Amino acid sequence: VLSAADKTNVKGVFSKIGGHAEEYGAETLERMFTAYPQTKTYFPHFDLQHGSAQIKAHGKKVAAALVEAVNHIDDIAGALSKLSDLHAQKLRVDPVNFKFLGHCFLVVVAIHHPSALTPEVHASLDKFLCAVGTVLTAKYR
Amino acid sequence: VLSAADKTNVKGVFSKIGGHAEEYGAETLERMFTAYPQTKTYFPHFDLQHGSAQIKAHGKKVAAALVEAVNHIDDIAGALSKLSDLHAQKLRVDPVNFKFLGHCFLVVVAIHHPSALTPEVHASLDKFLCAVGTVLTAKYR
Amino acid sequence: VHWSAEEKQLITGLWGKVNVADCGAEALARLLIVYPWTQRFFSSFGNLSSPTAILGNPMVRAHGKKVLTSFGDAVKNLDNIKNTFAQLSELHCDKLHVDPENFRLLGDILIIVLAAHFAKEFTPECQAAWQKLVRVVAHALARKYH
Amino acid sequence: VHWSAEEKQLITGLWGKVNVADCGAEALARLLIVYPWTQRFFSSFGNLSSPTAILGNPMVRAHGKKVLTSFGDAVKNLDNIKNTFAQLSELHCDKLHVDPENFRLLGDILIIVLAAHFAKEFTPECQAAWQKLVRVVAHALARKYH
Ligand code: HEM
Ligand code: HEM
Ligand code: HEM
Ligand code: HEM
Repeated sequence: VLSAADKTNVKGVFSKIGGHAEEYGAETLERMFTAYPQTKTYFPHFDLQHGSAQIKAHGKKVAAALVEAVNHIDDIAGALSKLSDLHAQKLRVDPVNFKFLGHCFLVVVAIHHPSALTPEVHASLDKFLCAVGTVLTAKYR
Repeated sequence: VLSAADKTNVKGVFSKIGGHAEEYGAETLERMFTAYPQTKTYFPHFDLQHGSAQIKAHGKKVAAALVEAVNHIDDIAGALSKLSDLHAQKLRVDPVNFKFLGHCFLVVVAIHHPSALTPEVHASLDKFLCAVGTVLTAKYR
Repeated sequence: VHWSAEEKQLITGLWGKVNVADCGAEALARLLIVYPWTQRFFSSFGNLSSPTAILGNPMVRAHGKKVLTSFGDAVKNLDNIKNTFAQLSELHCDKLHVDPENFRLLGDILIIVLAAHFAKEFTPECQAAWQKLVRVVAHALARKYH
Repeated sequence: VHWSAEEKQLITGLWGKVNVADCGAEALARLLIVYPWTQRFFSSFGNLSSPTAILGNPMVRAHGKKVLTSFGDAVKNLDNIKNTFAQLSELHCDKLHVDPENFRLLGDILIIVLAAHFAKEFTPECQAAWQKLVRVVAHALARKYH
């Protein structure tokens, strides 16, 4: 799973992001809706055009959860158990969408911090995003 | 994950199999090689034609591991950690193949025990096979 | 795709002994119960709260039957599957927005349902003939993408 | 597939500024390091023991370049991708036996590599234009199946 080494890489790239976390959370959501249109289906109540005060408001929330799962990377399952019911039970989000969001988040940190997303770090970050994805779809298996 | 209910279902269907475990392990491997030919790639040293004393010998091994992970369903990760290195490190088995084997195992118990593989039990068994699949590819994420 | 002669024989034979209603209902009921997130696309069906409810829901049974009848159409035109399912590709993709990975899951469940209705008559070569069918139908549906 | 006019412009533009060698090498090196089981198909490349070794391996760099040059061929015949990659579909599928889900992974990494080489010039609409390309090429390769 998340090796002591992996945990180090994740925390590292999350410290170079720090303040921008929020901005990055909104950019990731915008790319998702643009590159993977089918995801707009889950946000019928949002103003999905670039800029929307909602997409930004939500992007903050998403980023915040990530930053918070990073501080509990030793127990991501418990630091997000609340979001599991919302995603798996109420919303019934198809598991594939999680791969999409994760891929867009990488594309983001790669645009803003290329020299930080070294192949070794990429490998770690991808394991970390998969964990989150798993925990949020946990009420499935 | 594996709910107390899920654990009950798995143990249940594994007790109705009991003695046949071995036969079922060989039938599952035969269907895999027939329905998913690309898996034969991992057994270049085997006599892959129906009946082979090797496919039967191996089918026993596979079934045995399942029966043994069922007795430690509370800690499947530890009752199979040994097989993880072989599958993930040395053999480098593509994660998809695990879905295949699992699907063939279900097709088997469904041929021999239809009335036991009720939709509710199917759901459990599939969660259990996914766990095993995960633990055996663990040295990946 | 290239359909071997045995495959056609194997596909057609078995198909004639299929109870479209009981199987279709069971296959779709299992999809919803084993992969719950699929319940999302069937809100218009009413109550899917528990497995026992999904099992009894009149529209699930009613729809399951239509789904398997659809496979029948593919079994009648093995060489013309791409077209037979052109309009359905629009509905699943453009209208409903279903991810192709779920077309793959239903086919896999169908295979398990068939296995339980035919027992040993469902030989490995037969399974392989059907996996293939289930695959091409799935691609035929996910055509309207890439 | 239907190629919008902007998409072509977006795909072609960016492509002309791509360093086939550095990018190809980096994209393939990442594939092997992030999804290790892919190392299985490259045993003939020698040492892939550690990431630093994969990064330096002369044949990985050498091959990465050929892979991206291949994408170039697709960028030159957007409307003729199915054919351009017919022979490669035989090699990956019938010869090597690669699972199509891995064609999808390489394309996704390529996208991340491109994103890191162009920064903000890699706009969301651009990402979407490339995801699509990466997809059709992946299907074009997995044609020789179903
Ligand atoms: C690793 C990725 C994800 C994280 C960290 C995450 C996190 C969150 C958070 C913090 C909320 C709850 C905020 C609140 O209480 O209002 C939320 C809501 C929600 N999430 Fe996720 N989520 C993720 C992935 C997804 C995906 C892939 C989808 C589906 C395409 C999705 C769709 C939703 C929806 C529809 C809501 C409701 C928002 C609203 O109604 O305003 N989420 N998510
Ligand atoms: C849940 C499924 C699986 C279980 C329970 C399992 C279990 C086992 C066991 C017990 C052995 C080691 C026996 C020994 O020490 O000789 C083994 C070996 C091996 N497994 Fe798996 N395995 C699984 C899936 C796979 C898959 C999907 C593949 C690849 C298509 C695979 C390929 C192999 C190979 C190539 C060996 C070597 C056998 C030999 O060289 O004789 N296994 N597996
Ligand atoms: C891979 C095999 C599949 C086949 C052959 C198939 C076939 C069909 C057919 C023939 C119809 C009925 C047309 C009508 O009466 O309007 C239909 C409708 C529909 N399908 Fe599928 N389908 C497949 C998979 C799926 C999957 C995986 C989902 C989602 C989990 C899905 C969701 C729907 C929905 C919600 C409708 C329409 C509901 C309504 O009209 O009220 N289908 N499908
Ligand atoms: C989806 C994009 C892909 C493209 C466009 C692509 C392209 C190519 C091309 C053009 C060649 C070189 C032909 C030659 O010089 O003989 C090749 C060879 C090969 N590809 Fe791919 N490939 C793709 C994905 C993959 C993946 C995912 C794997 C496996 C993880 C793979 C494994 C191989 C191997 C092992 C060879 C031949 C090795 C050798 O000749 O020594 N390819 N590929």
